[PDB]
Amino acid sequence: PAWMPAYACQRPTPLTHHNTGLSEALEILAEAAGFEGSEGRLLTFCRAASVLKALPSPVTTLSQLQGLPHFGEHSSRVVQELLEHGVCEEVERVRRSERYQTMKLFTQIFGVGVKTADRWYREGLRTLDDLREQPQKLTQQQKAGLQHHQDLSTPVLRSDVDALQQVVEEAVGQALPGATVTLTGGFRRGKLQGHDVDFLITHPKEGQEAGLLPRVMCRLQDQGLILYHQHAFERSFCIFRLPQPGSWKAVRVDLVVAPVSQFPFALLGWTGSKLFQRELRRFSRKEKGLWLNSHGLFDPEQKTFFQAASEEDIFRHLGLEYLPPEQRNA
DNA sequence: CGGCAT
DNA sequence: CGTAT
DNA sequence: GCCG
Ligand SMILES: [Cl-]
Ligand SMILES: [Mg+2]
Ligand SMILES: [Mg+2]
Ligand code: NA
Repeated sequence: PAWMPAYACQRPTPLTHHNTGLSEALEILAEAAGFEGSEGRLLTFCRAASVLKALPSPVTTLSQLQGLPHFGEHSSRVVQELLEHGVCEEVERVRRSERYQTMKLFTQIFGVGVKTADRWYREGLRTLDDLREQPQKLTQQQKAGLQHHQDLSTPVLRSDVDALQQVVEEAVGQALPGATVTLTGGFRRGKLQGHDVDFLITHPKEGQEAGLLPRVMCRLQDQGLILYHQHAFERSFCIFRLPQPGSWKAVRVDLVVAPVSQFPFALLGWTGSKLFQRELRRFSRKEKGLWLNSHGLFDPEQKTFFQAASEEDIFRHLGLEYLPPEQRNA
């Protein structure tokens, strides 16, 4: 064989695709590689999983892997075992291991990453109750993640997104007339559920947005909508108290402010997927010699920033065919 | 051999 | 270290 | 783990 470019940003990856079983197995090995501190192996297994999501048809025979980027001996053997037996011994040993299950449990807590989870694992901790019994080990961010863990493990749905966008738009409009709110993240790519809601805030007049996020946060906090926040800043990783009929649930919400000159770059970065953006930035630097992030696209020879009005402008400047958000699900 | 996004 | 995609 |  199939047509397959080597970078995920060069090919469409739709929301609904084939080979979910094969990709899920490779993503288990990627996660486990991360848990052992091998970010390179994580990245290869993620890239190989992503290739399968971009294929036109189900992989049913090993020969369909011929020539595909990021498939070598190890990834091919995993697929071969799945095709020949319906299960991969390595994947089953990993996913049934105490180490994997505990690291997954701990790293899923807001405020805990691999290095913290591994330190706790090496100290003999295994359950969330173990962490509660030792609160001296916890940052304030981790305490919030642990307190609200049950709600934060519940998928966020589109009905939640619509309610949250309304309250964020109200606070933003009270904080700065003319400011706008754009849904980004997975929901902009067409996902039906998520672990959080991501919003990008700007104003059409450059500079007006300076100092906006503390004003938005204060207005949300005064409506009783904020369970946790990190506190001059431009990103806020919040836990909202989202009203529900007769009750409420905690929801993770990310808010990001950008000046309008940077909006297309911030929109592109925060729409994702994570792998899509890593691959796009790798492409930009390695193939074009340009440095990309959510603030801009920098030419380090001329020492200039590319002025973009749209995501389409950024793709075109990089020599890439434009992909809409729903084809960025790498 | 070292990179692997910013 | 953690967080965003 | 794969590849530039
Ligand atoms: Cl979905
Ligand atoms: Mg999200
Ligand atoms: Mg987010
Ligand atoms: Na975490």
